Amino acid sequence: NQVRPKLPLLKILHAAGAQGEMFTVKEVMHYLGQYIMVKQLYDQQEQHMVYCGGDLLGELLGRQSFSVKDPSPLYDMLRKNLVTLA
Ligand SMILES: COc1ncc(-c2nc3c(n2C(C)C)[C@H](c2ccc(Cl)cc2)N([C@@H](C)c2cccc(Cl)c2)C3=O)c(OC)n1
Repeated sequence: NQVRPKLPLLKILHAAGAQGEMFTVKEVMHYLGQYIMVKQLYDQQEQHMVYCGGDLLGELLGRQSFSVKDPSPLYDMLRKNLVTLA
């Protein structure tokens, strides 16, 4: 249940304070949330929206925006960008 993130995602996690390069999925989600907070990508007035266009996160998602009410695009990105070790 350890995952290794592809390099661009790893860079994002480190930017949010993560250390090392092996993580649990729980850790990955924690640090991604923290990244969104530190980079000010959330909408303060519409707190379901993340505006990730023009950030590396948007590049990974292939999106300008996503809603936390629909985790599908984020989870699809994570499936593609995480390597699960035995
Ligand atoms: C002050 O404004 C404000 N404050 C807080 C939020 C917010 N809300 C949720 C979260 N945060 C922050 C930690 C980013 C986390 C979360 C974690 C990782 C990602 Cl990559 C995206 C969201 N999260 C979990 C519970 C989560 C779990 C599964 C899927 C998703 Cl998309 C999000 C929410 O719901 C917010 O969102 C727009 N806006």
